[PDB]
Amino acid sequence: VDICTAKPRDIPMNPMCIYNRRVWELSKANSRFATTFYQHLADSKNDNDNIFLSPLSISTAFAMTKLGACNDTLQQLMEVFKFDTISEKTSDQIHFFFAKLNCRLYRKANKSSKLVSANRLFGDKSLTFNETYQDISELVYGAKLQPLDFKENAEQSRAAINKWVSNKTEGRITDVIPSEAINELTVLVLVNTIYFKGLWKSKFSPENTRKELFYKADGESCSASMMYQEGKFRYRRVAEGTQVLELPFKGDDITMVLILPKPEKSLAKVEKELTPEVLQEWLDELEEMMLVVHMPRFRIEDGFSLKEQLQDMGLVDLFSPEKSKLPGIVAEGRDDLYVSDAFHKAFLEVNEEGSEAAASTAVVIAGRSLNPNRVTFKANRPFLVFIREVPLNTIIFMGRVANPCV
Amino acid sequence: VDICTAKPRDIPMNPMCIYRSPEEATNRRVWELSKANSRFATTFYQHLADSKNDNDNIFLSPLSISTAFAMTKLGACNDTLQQLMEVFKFDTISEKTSDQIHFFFAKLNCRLYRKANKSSKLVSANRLFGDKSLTFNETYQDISELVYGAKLQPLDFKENAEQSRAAINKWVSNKTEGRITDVIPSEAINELTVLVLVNTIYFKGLWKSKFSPENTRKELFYKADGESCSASMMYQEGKFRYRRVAEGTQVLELPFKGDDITMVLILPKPEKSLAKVEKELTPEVLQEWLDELEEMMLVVHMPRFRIEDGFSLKEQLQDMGLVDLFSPEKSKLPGIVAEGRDDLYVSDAFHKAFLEVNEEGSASTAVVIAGRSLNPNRVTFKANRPFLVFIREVPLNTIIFMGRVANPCV
Amino acid sequence: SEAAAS
Ligand SMILES: CC(=O)N[C@@H]1[C@@H](O)[C@H](O)[C@@H](CO)O[C@@H]1O
Ligand SMILES: CC(=O)N[C@@H]1[C@@H](O)[C@H](O)[C@@H](CO)O[C@@H]1O
Ligand SMILES: CC(=O)N[C@@H]1[C@@H](O)[C@H](O)[C@@H](CO)O[C@@H]1O
Ligand SMILES: CC(=O)N[C@@H]1[C@@H](O)[C@H](O)[C@@H](CO)O[C@@H]1O
Ligand SMILES: CC(=O)N[C@@H]1[C@@H](O)[C@H](O)[C@@H](CO)O[C@@H]1O
Ligand SMILES: CC(=O)N[C@@H]1[C@@H](O)[C@H](O)[C@@H](CO)O[C@H]1O
Ligand SMILES: CC(=O)N[C@@H]1[C@@H](O)[C@H](O)[C@@H](CO)O[C@H]1O
Repeated sequence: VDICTAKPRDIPMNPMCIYNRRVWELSKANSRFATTFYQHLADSKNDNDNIFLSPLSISTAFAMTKLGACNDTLQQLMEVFKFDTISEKTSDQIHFFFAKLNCRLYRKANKSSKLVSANRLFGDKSLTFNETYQDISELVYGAKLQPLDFKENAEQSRAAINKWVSNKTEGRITDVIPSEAINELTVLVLVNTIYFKGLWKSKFSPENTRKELFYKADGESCSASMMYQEGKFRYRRVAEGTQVLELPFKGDDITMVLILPKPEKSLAKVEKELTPEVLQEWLDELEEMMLVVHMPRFRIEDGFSLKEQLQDMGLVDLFSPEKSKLPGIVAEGRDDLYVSDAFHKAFLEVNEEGSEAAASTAVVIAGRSLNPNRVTFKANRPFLVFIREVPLNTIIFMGRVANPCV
Repeated sequence: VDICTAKPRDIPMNPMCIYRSPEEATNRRVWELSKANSRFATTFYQHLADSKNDNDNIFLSPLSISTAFAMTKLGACNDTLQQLMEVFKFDTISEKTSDQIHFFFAKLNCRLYRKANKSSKLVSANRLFGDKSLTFNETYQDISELVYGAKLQPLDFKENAEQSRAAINKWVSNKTEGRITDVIPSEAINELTVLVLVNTIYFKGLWKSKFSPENTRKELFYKADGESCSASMMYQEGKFRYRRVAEGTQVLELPFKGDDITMVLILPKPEKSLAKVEKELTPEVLQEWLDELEEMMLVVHMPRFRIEDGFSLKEQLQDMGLVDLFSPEKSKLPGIVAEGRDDLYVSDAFHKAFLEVNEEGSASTAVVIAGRSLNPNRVTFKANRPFLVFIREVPLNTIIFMGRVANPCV
Repeated sequence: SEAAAS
């Protein structure tokens, strides 16, 4: 069986609990989550810091988790990630469309650019995991269940996962999981990974690239490689002088969208009004135009916990050792599961040839909730970035590039 | 025998008369003639500006003018020949004979109108319009063509002066993409007219560093009469060769695509009047300045504008020492017309120039600079008051056009 | 810029 080909019947979805044109609605759903989550994540940061992440990655990991969710935990999930808006009736049908969307995203003949995904589960070597849950995850998400000794070797295990994530991200996403995040009590770790690399449909020439002092808000300046190029691009300066520039990759199915507010204007004002529709708006008012493009040759890495923002967004049960409800995962062994924490880590690199972005999400069951990590470095004059799949209307990566000095 | 690759021995000048002037990695001589033409430009520009009101815009092409009279000098003799040599500073090329200036001018011209695989357009066209009835000196005809590419088109000034006038006018128009029309005033040119010498220059280039139309905005421009007016201000930030000179005067160089040609702007501080700077603008001073420019990050404020100027060169030149050439009694141009008529003199000399500056040149573009944070203490250049403008061919150190923007308003 | 003269 190949979910990509099958109909919403050739798949014996047996979720314990419950609560085409649909695919689209799902993408809408994901985008809704994205902007919202971005905004929250935005607050937990300095307006002048870098921010990068794959919303899709997160939406995937938590969808995967939901296969074993139940009661409120299940409902909250559905709503928090807006799946509850997909014209359906069963929390179990959503998964079918997600599989489809993933099919269309990573399974194409053309392949002018590389866009792959890889999901995996890591359960304690001594527990018996419910078979249907195990089978569904491997079918709907290509997520096989790998055994790991959490009870006697939490560390070996963590290092294990981080490395598996490393292999799926060409070594770009390494330490997705913080140090003391996994312990003897850890029951399972759900993981998603996404990897991208596309060639600019119009590369930049290195000769045109020049160094240029970049001024850090509070501080001095650091060297920066600014690229230069002239050509036709779908562009548009909108309200308040904000610019929306679209950079297509070979094939045109995946583009990078830049958003920069007028000089002296603050980006924070834009972020508070960011929405799927708002974004769609700009995406429409774009027109082919001859413009000169100055853009830094850079790369940014970002990592963080998602529990905080997610709780604020509505996900409460799942993280509560008391209220969490994930019966469908473990059949016999150690139940009364809850998510200790959830981590994400993304990477973006841009140059003359094109762009390279990678990300990963890891949800941890019954582990230790490591205190929110952090790595600051205020910069200045940031701009928003987006790498989306146009046909599918999917925001694969998004973020705020603030420091071009890398 | 291509003159552009020819040795002086390959181009016999055999001029009617001769005069002996008294006392990097390019051509030593074209470098010198370049210095020459510039000494004339500044001196002549000073004179010209002094005779003009401070709120008047000014534009002309010293190169065109130097080229015209250099063409005339070919048949000049005695005191007319000297005065020409002296006035147009050619005599300032130590111990060089009046006829060498022409081989040099030949070399200078080759470099300037290279026509190579370039992006900016710089064209020149010289032509002699003589009366079909007259018989011009062969050598004069020959050399005028070999060194300046000027052809001798016969016209009927005796009978159809007016028809002949339109012919000239129409030709200049064509050579100047129609920007320069009725070069010649109806009044001039008549049956008595025997020769009309004409030199045209035409340049069009794109900014090597674009000004986004999207940023062009109205701003007040402050005239020299203490008043203000609304002008279109172009805006952009970037690296340009710049330099803050004496008494806060700001010098800026905006290059065109190709890098061979630039536009230099001289902007005095609001306190100081441009008239002061013009009176001090010495050839050696303008040299020092140009050589001192250094790459830098600055905010550029510069108005769009079109300038059309036209004037007689006669008076100005006379004041500068060119008299015989205009005297029916003192003129000496034996080398031009053959057989009698020897006492030919220049009845008049006119110059008409055009200038248009803006984004694009040739409403459709935009610029997007992502991830840029310039120094909050960066230097700015706001051209909202009169300033000087030059359009030079750097490698050759030649001033093709110069002028003054005393009022870009509308 | 577009300039011409004669
Ligand atoms: C007995 C057994 O192991 N089967 C159960 C079934 O009773 C239950 O209704 C279903 C949930 O829909 O999960 C399993 O299939
Ligand atoms: C509110 C609650 O926890 N009880 C119900 C339980 O009776 C029912 O069998 C199950 C099926 O989805 O849903 C809930 O778990
Ligand atoms: C093995 C176990 O714990 N029993 C239940 C039972 O309903 C069925 O086996 C499955 C179907 O969802 O869910 C759980 O596994
Ligand atoms: C100007 C010119 O063509 N040179 C000759 C000159 O050599 C010769 O001596 C003279 C008559 O003797 O006729 C010409 O002037
Ligand atoms: C003032 C004048 O006309 N006489 C001399 C003439 O005798 C001499 O041969 C010639 C040479 O350049 O110069 C002058 O023309
Ligand atoms: C055609 C004519 O009049 N002959 C003269 C000739 O005597 C003189 O040597 C030469 C040098 O310029 O110029 C010619 O015009
Ligand atoms: C390109 C253009 O429009 N300029 C024309 C040119 O095509 C024509 O060859 C010439 C007459 O020969 O007249 C110019 O004005």
